Amino acid sequence: DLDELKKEVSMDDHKLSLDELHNKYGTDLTRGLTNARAKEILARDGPNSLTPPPTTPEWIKFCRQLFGGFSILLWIGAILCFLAYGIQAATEDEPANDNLYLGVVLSTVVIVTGCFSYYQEAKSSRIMDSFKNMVPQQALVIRDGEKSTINAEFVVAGDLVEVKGGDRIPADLRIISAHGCKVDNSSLTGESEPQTRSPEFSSENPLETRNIAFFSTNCVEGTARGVVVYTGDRTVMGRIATLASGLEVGRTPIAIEIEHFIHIITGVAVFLGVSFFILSLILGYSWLEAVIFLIGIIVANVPEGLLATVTVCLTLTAKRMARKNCLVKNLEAVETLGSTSTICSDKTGTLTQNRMTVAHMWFDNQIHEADTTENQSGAAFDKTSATWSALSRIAALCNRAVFQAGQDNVPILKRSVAGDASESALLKCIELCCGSVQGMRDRNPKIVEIPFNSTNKYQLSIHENEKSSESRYLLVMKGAPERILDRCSTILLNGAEEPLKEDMKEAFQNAYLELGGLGERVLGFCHFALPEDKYNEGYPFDADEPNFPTTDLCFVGLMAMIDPPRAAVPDAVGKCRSAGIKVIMVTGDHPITAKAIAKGVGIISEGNETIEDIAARLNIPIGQVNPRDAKACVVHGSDLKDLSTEVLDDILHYHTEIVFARTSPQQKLIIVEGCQRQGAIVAVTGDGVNDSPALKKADIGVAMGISGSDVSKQAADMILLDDNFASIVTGVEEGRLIFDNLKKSIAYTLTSNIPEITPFLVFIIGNVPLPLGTVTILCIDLGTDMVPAISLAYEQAESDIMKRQPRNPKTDKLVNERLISMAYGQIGMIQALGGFFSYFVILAENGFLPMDLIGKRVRWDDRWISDVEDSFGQQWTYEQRKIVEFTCHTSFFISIVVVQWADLIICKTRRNSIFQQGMKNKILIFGLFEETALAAFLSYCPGTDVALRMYPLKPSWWFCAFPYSLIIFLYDEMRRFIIRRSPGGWVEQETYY
Amino acid sequence: GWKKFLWDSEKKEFLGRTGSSWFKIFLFYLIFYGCLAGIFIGTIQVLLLTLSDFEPKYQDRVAPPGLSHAPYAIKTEISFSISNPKSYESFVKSMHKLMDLYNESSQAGNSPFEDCSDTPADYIKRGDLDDSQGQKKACRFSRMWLKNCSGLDDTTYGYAEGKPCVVAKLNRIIGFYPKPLKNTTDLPEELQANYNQYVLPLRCAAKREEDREKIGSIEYFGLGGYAGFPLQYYPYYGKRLQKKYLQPLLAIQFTNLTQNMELRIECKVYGENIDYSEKDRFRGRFEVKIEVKS
Ligand SMILES: *[C@@H]1O[C@H](CO)[C@@H](O[C@@H]2O[C@H](CO)[C@@H](O[C@@H]3O[C@H](CO[C@H]4O[C@H](CO)[C@@H](O)[C@H](O)[C@@H]4O)[C@@H](O)[C@H](O[C@H]4O[C@H](CO)[C@@H](O)[C@H](O)[C@@H]4O[C@@H]4O[C@H](CO)[C@@H](O)[C@H](O)[C@H]4NC(C)=O)[C@@H]3O)[C@H](O)[C@H]2NC(C)=O)[C@H](O)[C@H]1NC(C)=O
Ligand SMILES: *[C@@H]1O[C@H](CO[C@@H]2O[C@@H](C)[C@@H](O)[C@@H](O)[C@@H]2O)[C@@H](O[C@@H]2O[C@H](CO)[C@@H](O[C@@H]3O[C@H](CO[C@H]4O[C@H](CO)[C@@H](O)[C@H](O)[C@@H]4O)[C@@H](O)[C@H](O[C@H]4O[C@H](CO)[C@@H](O)[C@H](O)[C@@H]4O)[C@@H]3O)[C@H](O)[C@H]2NC(C)=O)[C@H](O)[C@H]1NC(C)=O
Ligand SMILES: *[C@@H]1O[C@H](CO[C@@H]2O[C@@H](C)[C@@H](O)[C@@H](O)[C@@H]2O)[C@@H](O[C@@H]2O[C@H](CO)[C@@H](O[C@@H]3O[C@H](CO)[C@@H](O)[C@H](O[C@H]4O[C@H](CO)[C@@H](O)[C@H](O)[C@@H]4O)[C@@H]3O)[C@H](O)[C@H]2NC(C)=O)[C@H](O)[C@H]1NC(C)=O
Ligand SMILES: Nc1ncnc2c1ncn2[C@@H]1O[C@H](COP(=O)(O)OP(=O)(O)OP(=O)(O)O)[C@@H](O)[C@H]1O
Ligand SMILES: *[C@@H]1O[C@H](CO)[C@@H](O[C@@H]2O[C@H](CO)[C@@H](O)[C@H](O)[C@H]2NC(C)=O)[C@H](O)[C@H]1NC(C)=O
Ligand SMILES: CC(C)CCC[C@@H](C)[C@H]1CC[C@H]2[C@@H]3CC=C4C[C@@H](O)CC[C@]4(C)[C@H]3CC[C@]12C
Ligand SMILES: CC(C)CCC[C@@H](C)[C@H]1CC[C@H]2[C@@H]3CC=C4C[C@@H](O)CC[C@]4(C)[C@H]3CC[C@]12C
Ligand SMILES: CC(C)CCC[C@@H](C)[C@H]1CC[C@H]2[C@@H]3CC=C4C[C@@H](O)CC[C@]4(C)[C@H]3CC[C@]12C
Ligand SMILES: [K+]
Ligand SMILES: [K+]
Ligand SMILES: [K+]
Repeated sequence: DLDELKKEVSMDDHKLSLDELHNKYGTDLTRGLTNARAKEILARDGPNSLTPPPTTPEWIKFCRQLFGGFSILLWIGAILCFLAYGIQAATEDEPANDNLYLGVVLSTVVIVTGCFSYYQEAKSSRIMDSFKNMVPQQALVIRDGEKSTINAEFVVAGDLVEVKGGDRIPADLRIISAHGCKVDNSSLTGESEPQTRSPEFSSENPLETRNIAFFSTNCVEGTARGVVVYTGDRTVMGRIATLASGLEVGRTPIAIEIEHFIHIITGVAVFLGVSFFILSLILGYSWLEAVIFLIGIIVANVPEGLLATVTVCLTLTAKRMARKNCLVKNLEAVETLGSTSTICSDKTGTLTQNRMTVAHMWFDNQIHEADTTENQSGAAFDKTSATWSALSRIAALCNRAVFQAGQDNVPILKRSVAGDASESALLKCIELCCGSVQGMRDRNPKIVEIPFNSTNKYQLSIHENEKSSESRYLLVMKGAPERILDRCSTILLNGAEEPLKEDMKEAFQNAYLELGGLGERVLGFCHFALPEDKYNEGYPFDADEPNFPTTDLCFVGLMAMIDPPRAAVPDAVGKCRSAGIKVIMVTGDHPITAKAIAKGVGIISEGNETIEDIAARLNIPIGQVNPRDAKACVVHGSDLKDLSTEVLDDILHYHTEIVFARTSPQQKLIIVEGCQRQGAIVAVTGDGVNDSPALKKADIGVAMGISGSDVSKQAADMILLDDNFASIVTGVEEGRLIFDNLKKSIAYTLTSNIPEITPFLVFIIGNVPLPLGTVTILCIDLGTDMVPAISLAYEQAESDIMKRQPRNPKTDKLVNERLISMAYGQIGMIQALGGFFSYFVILAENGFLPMDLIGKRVRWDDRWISDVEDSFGQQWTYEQRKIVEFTCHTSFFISIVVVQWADLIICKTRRNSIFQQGMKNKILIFGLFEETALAAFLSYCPGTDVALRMYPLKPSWWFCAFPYSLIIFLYDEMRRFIIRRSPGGWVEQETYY
Repeated sequence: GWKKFLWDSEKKEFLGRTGSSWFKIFLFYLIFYGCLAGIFIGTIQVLLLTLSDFEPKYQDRVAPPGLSHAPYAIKTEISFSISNPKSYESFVKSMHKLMDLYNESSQAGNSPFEDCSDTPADYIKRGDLDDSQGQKKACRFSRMWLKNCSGLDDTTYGYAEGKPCVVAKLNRIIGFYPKPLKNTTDLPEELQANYNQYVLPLRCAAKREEDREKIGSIEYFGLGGYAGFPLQYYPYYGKRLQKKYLQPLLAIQFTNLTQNMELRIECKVYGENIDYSEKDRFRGRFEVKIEVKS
């Protein structure tokens, strides 16, 4: 993959002839290649598909998951276990096999964690591969003189390939014959400009000539033929894809957060380890003892169960989102929504309901209102002028929608119509006050039609005229009122015709602004009678060249339609403004209407004003006012087509309420790329392929689900199933909610680390019998604490989350020093003291007073001293004192659970009190009950002294940790109180997580 | 980063805070930890109060007494050369440490020692476990009772010519009365002869059936010449109520020991309140691996 040969500017053989290219590829211009030759080349050059580059093999990524942070520590633990076993096997006879078992188990834990994480990512990958749901396609190749549609991967260099408006160019071709063919080079030129492909050559630059079709583009209109010059990774899109794909995606915020704490945890782990190992040999400890130490310290510091807890937590919230109509493709997108501060949404189908009914109509310099009520209980619109008849003919003819078969029973408004909502609303209005449209349509046969174009912005067609005395041709066209206004010279007034003097042009501008201010969408309709002398009844007007006069048409009148808004839309806009999310109305609707919809939805807050509004309120020119006195602004699409980068940066940097109208969804991407540049997370809402480059580069791409296409949804990160806008807010809220719970659970899990670390430290400084073994630790972090930490996710909100500003990534984190000061500094200390208390109590009741325990370790561990004098003078054998030490481990573990009760209760809420929030979380209650039942089972079950080394406890011991637990509860309760009374004080900037 | 987060000169910050932040945090932690320490100390003082000084509340983990010996074996093995003197020094040193506590000079006067029956006798109760009567009195145990293993004649105790000794001892338990097996038709073979009720018998043998032949003459020395412990040295009233108390001892000479070969000798005591354990190899019995390689 030579990058320099790929960095060079593309070269080609375009400047050639049709004869010079077939020889180069061995083909026929009228017969193409032969099947045998085609297969010979298919085997010579390879398939026409992106050759698999550095891909991750199944075993490679599985082996990768086996080596990562916690697994390396557990690996060194297994290694240490086998080292201690080897030492025992070579130094002593009858070596117990406890260490070999512990090592095999650690290795199993490492292998299984892997398996689980891999299974989850595989599940997501499968649901990710299941998105292409309609039907694939192929290319049209001509071999041996016959047309065949074969798998695109089977296309080779030299055969003949035919394309048709709507199909994708399967490879790089050399056009040989075209028929009004146009391509959309949006992938190389960055513009939605319909470039025409002609067989002739026109520019020295291959990207500018027309005799070459390029992979990754589509033929918008027309048909063409061509020879295949490039296929596979060699096509244009091939050099774009193979070298730009190598580019890494990145590391989502939650990943960076998980790394930051693995770094801190490892810091304290190595600090305690290397130091106590040097200390062990500075005090005369042998090698088989120091190895056991090292192991115990590594296990004590590492939270063997955290990461899996996080992975579960996140899976639970993903199921909740799949239940609230918002589906998330990538697990981490769950949090990206909360950290969002800029949204680029659309108006049709999100803020509005998309159901739609015609509302107002313009004709004979007079605004007319139509009945827009379900049961049709209102006022008619004076159906007595000829203008209205002509309007009915224009709308009823220049429309492709038709009622769905079998609706002869339902009413005219509630029936199903197959088509767009505009053509449907027009069809319903015509069928309402003009009778059966099916006969109105068969009464005028459509000869030639040119459908709506995103570029032409108009729909035209020439039908026959039902006139029995006028055997001429009728032409009708509808479209944007400005474009249609620019294409006329006469006005049908009360039936007769008149010129288009500026008087009616201004009346049309005021009428357009009137219907726009009403929040309605307006369309213009015009028609013209083609002279039968220049276009006889036999002449066929093929849709190829200018066969119809685009200008000099007869404008009849405007037609609006009331798509209404949604229930939560005003509330959603208010919620966004309250949080601080900059909303930007990007809509293909009209600014004249956009200003009305803006005032109606909230984008333009009641009080803000635009420069034109100020110039109108002060009846002065617009060039005099200062742009700083205008809070909002309406940016037109054409002025967007002619705008530089820095200008856009300043536009987004100086305005709080921007609205983009007459915008082609291409420009959208430009606005998105301008929003990310300033330093804010960006989300986007799309429906088609023009949004693909915008959803991919946005921090989070929200694609519609019902109306969206496979491409748009498969390329986005979050999919909506109801196409509503409130779902975006719900997604952000859930992203915050699952964050505060992670903080609580982390503090929980961490707090119990101190009571596990302190026994070992006192074991080395004070020389007392080991208080907490390693198996007991693993039984604490992997057992009793898992369920409570999992339950901490089901906690509801405390205050209003949808009201605070987004968290800063460079300053606010997930694990700061405040939490360390709480878990490692205060709560954990009390828990450790309680454990030591129960310890000393157990030893004092059996005969070993606290004064005689300091210094006994050397003999307490001596396996050959069968006479250890206690505080009373009794002689204790080795196994008897070991049994007592194990019972002390059991009681220490139970003390840990007792203090964990109050820790889980003080961790339930971070600020609020328990008597306010409430114990409505059933999972937490179940966690406490199970946490206690497990400890009792592990101690009282017979045969637990052979497996886990845990002896039964006497009913009076179980009450040695209770005072510490209640004290922890009271301390945290008073803590969460000064914060509420003193906002911004010491307790807040010191202990408020 | 590296340098700034360590010391900046504009905000006069060290590690991140100023002198007043570091001071507020240090003062808070000092008060917090001080309260923690005071509470732990109070909860430990109440613990010093809740127990009795003359008796352990729980005595179930030490019900079946153990059986220890005088030599200190690393792996319950006694291996030494009859030529190299620096081979059995670790044994004699221990043996001596144990017997050095039965010196007659230590046992002198009426207080607190009392002369007891030179022949095994019955129990002796010096009252209850109280402080009413002063320090109780314990019976005297003379060194000389052990005849050939006393370190008074042959300091080495035997190890010098291939005839080592092994001083066995019963683990001291408060209020424990040793009870021997009765004369009924059911009794081990060995125990039949010399059934002094007042003596707790101790008898050693070979772990395996083969080793029998390779083990010679087990000669036991004790109070009255019997191979046991006299019941008169019980019970034990505890350190607080009976300081300067001596527990009986039993010497065992393994005469006629085969040379250059590992011999497994298991010693065992017999009695009612005596029970062995398959897990603890020192509960009532004990094992020794003697090998006099010369
Ligand atoms: C257990 O521990 C004891 C030590 O406490 C240990 O050995 C006993 O040690 C003492 C003193 O060392 C022995 O007592 C006497 O030993 C005399 C030996 O000294 C003579 O020889 C040396 C040099 O060879 C001279 O310097 C010295 O001047 C002496 O001449 C011995 O002479 C004593 O008298 C015995 O012998 C005379 C005849 O010579 C006899 O008339 C006495 O009646 C007496 O008994 C007889 O001994 C012989 C010896 O084999 C015996 O065959 C005969 O049957 C005896 N006659 C009887 C019984 O009527 C006096 O013995 C003492 O004997 C040592 N052993 C014993 C068993 O008493 C033991 O070895 C340790 N035992 C074990 C199993 O570990
Ligand atoms: C309990 O009794 C122990 C033995 O008591 C002896 O016998 C009893 C029956 C009485 O007669 C009593 O009066 C006896 O003392 C007693 O231990 C003994 O303590 C003394 C004093 O330290 C030791 O004497 C010293 O001996 C060494 C060499 O010892 C060799 O033999 C022993 C084994 O016996 C080995 O362990 C050694 O390594 C040696 O191989 C002499 O070098 C040393 O010299 C000192 O004295 C001379 C004058 O004699 C001076 O010129 C020097 O400068 C030195 O100051 C002593 O002679 C005796 O060895 C030791 N016996 C044993 C068996 O260890 C013990 O202390 C008593 N304990 C209590 C609590 O009462
Ligand atoms: C503990 O127990 C033993 C054995 O007791 C015996 O067995 C028990 C299981 C139970 O059934 C007892 O009732 C039963 O006696 C005691 O030792 C035994 O003592 C007797 C009496 O001396 C011995 O019997 C003797 O056997 C000799 C040959 O083996 C024989 O020659 C003896 O003759 C004597 O008695 C006859 C009358 O029968 C008389 O004419 C003679 O002149 C002479 O006195 C006598 O029959 C047993 O052998 C002894 N058993 C053993 C194993 O040695 C033992 O004394 C007792 N200890 C205590 C402290 O009570
Ligand atoms: N099917 C249609 N046939 C004819 N005219 C249409 C049709 N759909 C939309 N129009 C008109 O052309 C304009 C361009 O539509 P476009 O899809 O770009 O945006 P939009 O429907 O207004 O929605 P959005 O808010 O998502 O941009 C519409 O505002 C409407 O005036
Ligand atoms: C001590 O053991 C020895 C054997 O090591 C016994 O003496 C042997 O007796 C046999 C006859 O049974 C003779 O053939 C050997 O020559 C003897 N060997 C020696 C070294 O004497 C001896 O009887 C045993 N003595 C005791 C008291 O057990
Ligand atoms: C075994 C005993 C004697 C060790 C006692 C160690 C104590 C004093 C240590 C353990 C953890 C430490 C605290 C942990 C976290 C922080 C937050 C940081 O931003 C400033 C330091 C500060 C405030 C530390 C101060 C000293 C501290 C409380
Ligand atoms: C409100 C606060 C200060 C009250 C704290 C009370 C403390 C001092 C109480 C609560 C529980 C008590 C201990 C609980 C259990 C045992 C075991 C029993 O076999 C003897 C008493 C003993 C050893 C108690 C001693 C005193 C103790 C620690
Ligand atoms: C509410 C909290 C902070 C109060 C804690 C009070 C602490 C500091 C008090 C409670 C009990 C007190 C101890 C209890 C017993 C003794 C033994 C006595 O012979 C001297 C005083 C001494 C050594 C006390 C020292 C101070 C002490 C530990
Ligand atoms: K841990
Ligand atoms: K994206
Ligand atoms: K933990």
